[PDB]
Amino acid sequence: HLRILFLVRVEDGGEEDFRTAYEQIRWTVAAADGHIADQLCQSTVDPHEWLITSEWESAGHYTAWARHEGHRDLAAPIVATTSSRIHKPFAVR
Amino acid sequence: GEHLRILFLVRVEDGGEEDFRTAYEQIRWTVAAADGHIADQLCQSTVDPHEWLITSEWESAGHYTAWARHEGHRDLAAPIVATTSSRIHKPFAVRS
Repeated sequence: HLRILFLVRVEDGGEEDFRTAYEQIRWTVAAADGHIADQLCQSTVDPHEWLITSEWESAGHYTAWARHEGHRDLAAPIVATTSSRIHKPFAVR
Repeated sequence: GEHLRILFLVRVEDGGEEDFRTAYEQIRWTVAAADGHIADQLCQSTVDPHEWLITSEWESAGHYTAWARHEGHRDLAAPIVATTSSRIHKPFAVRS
């Protein structure tokens, strides 16, 4: 299994639009072959730091989803609502 | 009301994986019946093999805090502390 950490920074007042951006992504991964779970989280220490994390049957299932059409209006709102974006892949042990 | 997701991002030096995997099991034992503890997961970076992730989910931040603020708990990150060269503990509230 693959666990993705998508770590971002959201600027003041950006919660509403960032959450909407997450929900639109969530819509498309709920239907994705091999999607196991995903969550949107906010740091309890620095409220600017947020996490989108998901779990997949394999890295190949994630890549299939990422390589699907329509992500133009999925990535654009993420860029517009975040000031920093880090992607970290992990294998579940 | 919102669940808490903890990210424990650690680095394990060459030769240390076996003792680290033992430490992960010997913290699962200590939270196995902790009020509000939901689940734990162990992950390893597929980019840098030295980077590992322990992630845990709790019913609420207050549940996790009551388990942490109790006295016999700092003798427990210590096996993780004693098997890793650096550590970063990041707690998150689950928003959706």
